Amino acid sequence: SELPQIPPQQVNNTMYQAFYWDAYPGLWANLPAMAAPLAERGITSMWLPPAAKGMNGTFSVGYDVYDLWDLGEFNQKGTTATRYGTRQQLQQALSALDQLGIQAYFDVVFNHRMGADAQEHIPGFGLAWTEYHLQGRQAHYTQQNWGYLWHDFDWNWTAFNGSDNQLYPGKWWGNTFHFPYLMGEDVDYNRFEVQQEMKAWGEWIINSVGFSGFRMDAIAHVDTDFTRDWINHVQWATSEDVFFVAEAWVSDINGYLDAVNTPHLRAFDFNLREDFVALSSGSKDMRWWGGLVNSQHRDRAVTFVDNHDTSRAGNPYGMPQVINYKNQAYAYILLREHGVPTVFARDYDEFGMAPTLDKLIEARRYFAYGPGHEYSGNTEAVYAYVREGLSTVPGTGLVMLISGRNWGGQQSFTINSHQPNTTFYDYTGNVSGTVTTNAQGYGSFPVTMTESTGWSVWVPQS
Repeated sequence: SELPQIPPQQVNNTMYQAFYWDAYPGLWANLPAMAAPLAERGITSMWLPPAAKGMNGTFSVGYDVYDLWDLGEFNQKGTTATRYGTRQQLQQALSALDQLGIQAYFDVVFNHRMGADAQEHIPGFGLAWTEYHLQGRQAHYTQQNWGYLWHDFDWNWTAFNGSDNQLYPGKWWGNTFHFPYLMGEDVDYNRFEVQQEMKAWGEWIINSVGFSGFRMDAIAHVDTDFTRDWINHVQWATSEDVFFVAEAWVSDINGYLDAVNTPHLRAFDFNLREDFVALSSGSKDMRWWGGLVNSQHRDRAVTFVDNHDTSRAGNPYGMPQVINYKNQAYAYILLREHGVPTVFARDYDEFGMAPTLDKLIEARRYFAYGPGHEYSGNTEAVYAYVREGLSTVPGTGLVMLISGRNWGGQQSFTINSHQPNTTFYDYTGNVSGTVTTNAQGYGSFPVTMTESTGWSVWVPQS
C-alpha cells in the first residue's frame, strides 16, 4: 500500500549533520551521492561543515576561519580548495541538494578570525596579528554587488575588539550573553562597517551561493544586538523563510533566546542531552525529560543526541558521553511533535546506525503527525508517547515506546492511541505481530526491554 501523503508544506523538517570532527575531506564531490538515499528516507535539510577558508588550509575542519568570502575559490592559507573542495564543487553539491529537495545550512563562524597575514603595530598597544588581506572579500564585497551595504575599509586591527583577553585601543567587547573573548582576533560587531559587510555576506550566502539557512557557531560569545539585526536583515532580504539555529552552549538557553529577541532564531537543545547521558547508563528514570523541547520555547528547539564536540575521539571537552541506548534517544527526538531533530553523521555512518536509524527517519517523515500526547503510565524503566495522526491523512499517527533497561523480554502498556478500532504494527520490526485498539482507542502495546532493540514505533496497518 502507499505511504501517507503529507501535504508538502506540512512535511516534518529532519536535519542531518553531514560531518563530524576531521571527517570527509573532499566532501563536496561526494555529497550528492551521500544525500540521495538520505532524501529518500526523509532527510529534508543538511548542516554542512563550515565552508569558508580556514587558517590551516585543507587540514582545517573550518572553525579557525580566515576569509568568509573564500569558499574554496582563492589561493589563501596554502590552498585554493578548502578541506571539502573548491567553490565550484560546492556549487555543484548545492544544485544536487536542491534537486533532491534538501536545504543546505551554512556553518558560520562570526566570533573571531584566525590566520592574519601580517603583524601590525597598534598605536598605544603594541604588536598584534591583525592584518587580513581577504582575497574573497576583494572579489565579492563590492558596490557593484551590494550598493549601500558596501564600505571601503581594510580588515586591520580596527576591525577587531582585541585578542588574548585584551581590548585594542578604543574598543569594547560588545553586549555578549556569555563571556566575549574565546580565541583568535575577536571581531568588532559594534563597528558599523563590519555590521554592514556581514549583512551583504548573508545575502550572498543565501541569494547568490544558494544556501537555505545558517548554523551560528559560538554565537553566545557574539554581540547580541548585532546577532538580532543581522538575522532580521537576512530574513527580510530573502524570498524564502531562512533557517537560523544558534550554537548557544550556555546554561540558560531560553534566556539567550529571550535576549536576542528575534522570532527567526532557533537554538540547539544542549540541556536535553543530559537525559541521553542518563539513558546511556541503563538507569535513567524514564518518567521525565528536560530540555528546551520540553519548555515554552519548544518550537525553537533543534534537538540532537551528539555532535562533533560532544562525541569526538579523545573527548577533548571532557563531556559525559552518550554510548548506549542511542536508537532510543533518536526515537525520542525524531517523533516529538515539536523541535527539529538532527541526525549526526558520526552515529549514522562511523558507528553504523543507518540500518535502524533509517526506519526512525522514515517514521518521522511519514507517521509523526498530529498532536502529541504524553503518557500517564510511564515507569522508571519505560517511556511512551503518542502522535494522534491527522484525520485527513489516514495511516498517520504512532505509539512510541522506549526501554531504558536491558532486562530482556517484553513489557506492555495500555495506551490511548486516539485511533479507535484500529490495527497497529511495529514499523521498526522490533516487536512482531499486531495490536488492536478498542472503541475508545486503547490498546496494549509491547516494547522489548533491551538496550539493543528496546524501541517500538506502532503505526496503523494499511
